[PDB]
Amino acid sequence: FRGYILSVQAEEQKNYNNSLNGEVSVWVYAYYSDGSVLVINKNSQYKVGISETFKAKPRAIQIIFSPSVNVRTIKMAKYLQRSHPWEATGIKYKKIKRDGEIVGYSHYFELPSISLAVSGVHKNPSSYNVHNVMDVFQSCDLALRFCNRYWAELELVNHYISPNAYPYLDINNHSYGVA
Amino acid sequence: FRGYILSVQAEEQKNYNNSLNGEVSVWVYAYYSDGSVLVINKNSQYKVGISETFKAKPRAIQIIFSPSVNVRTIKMAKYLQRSHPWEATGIKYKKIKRDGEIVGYSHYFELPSISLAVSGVHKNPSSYNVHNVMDVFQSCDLALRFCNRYWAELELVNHYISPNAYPYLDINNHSYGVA
Amino acid sequence: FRGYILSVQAEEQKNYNNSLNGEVSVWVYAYYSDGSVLVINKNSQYKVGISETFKAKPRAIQIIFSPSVNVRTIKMAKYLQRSHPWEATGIKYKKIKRDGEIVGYSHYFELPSISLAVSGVHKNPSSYNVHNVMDVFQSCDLALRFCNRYWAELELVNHYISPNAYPYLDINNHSYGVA
Repeated sequence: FRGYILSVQAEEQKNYNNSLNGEVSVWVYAYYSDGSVLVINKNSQYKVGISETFKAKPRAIQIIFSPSVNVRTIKMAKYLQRSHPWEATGIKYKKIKRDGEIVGYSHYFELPSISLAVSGVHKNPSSYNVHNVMDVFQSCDLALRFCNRYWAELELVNHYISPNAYPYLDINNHSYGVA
Repeated sequence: FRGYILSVQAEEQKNYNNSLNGEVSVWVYAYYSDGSVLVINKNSQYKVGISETFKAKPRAIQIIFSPSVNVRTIKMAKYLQRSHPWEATGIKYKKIKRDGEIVGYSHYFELPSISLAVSGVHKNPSSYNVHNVMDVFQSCDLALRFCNRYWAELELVNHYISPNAYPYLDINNHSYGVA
Repeated sequence: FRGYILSVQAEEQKNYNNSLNGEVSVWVYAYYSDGSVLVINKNSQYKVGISETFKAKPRAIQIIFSPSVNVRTIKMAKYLQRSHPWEATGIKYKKIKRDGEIVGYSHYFELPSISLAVSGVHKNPSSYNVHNVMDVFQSCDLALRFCNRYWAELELVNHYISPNAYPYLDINNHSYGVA
C-alpha cells in the first residue's frame, strides 16, 4: 500500500540524517534597518560553521541550526588582552516545531556593523570519537556556502524559506518548516 | 657527466613529490558561454580542496588534480532533508599522459550558475596515519589560492598552461604537461 | 588596597592568555607605494593563520604575532614540480618589547603583487597533545578576521595601533604595545 511505504521511508530519512552521513546545516539571518534581510547558509558533514562581517544598518540577528546539531556544542564569537574566545550559547536556542516535531533551533538577538562566527557539531554520539580525522578535514573542503539578499521578510519567506522547506521563525513568531 | 646527473635529479624530484612533503594541487576550469575560461588553482600539503560558486553563462567544468592525489579519495559536492554530502567520483577521472607518464587526472562534465566543491588526499600511504594532526591544521592555513580569467582557451593554453608546465586537456583533446 | 589587587589581576591575565583558552593573534601589514597601509588581523584559539593576495603597488610586508605564539611553529608560504610547501621562518622574528616585556614578534621584509600565507601554533605545551580534535575544528570556524586600509602609517598608528593596545614597530623602529 502506498500509505505504508511512505511512512517507513520517513523513518529511514530520520535515521540517515541522524547518522554521521547526515548533514549539519546553519543559517544566519541579518535583519537590516531598511527591512531587507541577508541570509548566509552553510551545509557540511560532521560539523558546520559561519564566519562573516555584516557591514553597511544591520539591527538584529537570527541563527538557525538543523535538528542534527548537538545544541550543547554550539559556540559563538563576536581589548584583545582580556577576551574569551567564544561563548557556549546553546541554552539560548529555542526549538522550532512543526506538527509537534523539532524542525530547527533558533537564537534571535537584537544589536545595540558586527563581526560574528558560530559553530556546531553533529548530534551523533560518535562525533567525539575521531571515522578518520582525514574524513573530517575533507568535510571542511566540501562544505557549500550560499548567500543572498531579499527585499523584505515576506519575500524571503515566500521565495527562500517556503519553496526550500527550510525551518524559520518570522517577526510575528510564526514558525515554518516541514515535519 | 651532465647527462647522468640530470636523470638522477629527476628521480629525486619524483620521490620528493610522492613524499608527504610534496604538494597536492587542484585546478577547476569553468568554461563560459562567451568562450572565456575561469580557472581556480589551490596547492597545499597533505590534502587540498576548492569550494566556489560560478555565477553569471558557465556551460561545463573540468577538474584536474596533480599526480600526487589518491584518486580513490576524491570527493565532490554540488531538498536538504534528502541529499548525500558528496559523491566519490574518482572512477570518472581520466589520466593525462605525456611521454607515457601521468601528469594529471581530469574530470570533465557539461552543465544542463553552479556551486561546487571538490577534495582529494595525498597518495602517500602514511596519509591516513595522523606526522601530527596539528601539522595538517597548519597546512590548511598555508594553502595558496589563485584565480584568473582568460579571454579564450587558446590564451589560457599559451599564457597559463604552457609557461607554467601545468597538466591540461583542451577542447580538441590535446594533452599538455611535462613528464 | 587597590594597588595590590591590580598587580595580581595582571598575573591572572598572563596565566589565562598562556593557557590553551588564550587566543593566538596574527597581523599582516602590507606597505604600499603610495604610503598607505593595509592590515589583515585574525584571532583564534589553539592556532591561527592568514592566507591572502595583495594586488594593485605593495612594497614590503610586516607580520606580527601575539606573545602566545610558539615562534618555532611559525611557517610561511609565498615551478610547481619543484617547490617546498612552506619555510620555517621563526628565527627571522624580532621581539617587540615594552617596559622589558615581550608584547609581540615581528618579521619585516621588503618585496623585489604577492600571495602569502603564514601560520603559528599556541605556545602551550599541551598544543601537540590533541582537548579533543573536534574542539580544534570548531576553533577554525570561530576565528574572526578584520581587514582595513589606512591612508598613512601615522593614521594606522594613532587610530588602529594605539587605541586598541596592539603591538607594532613603525618605519622609525619605534615600538608600540602595552606591558
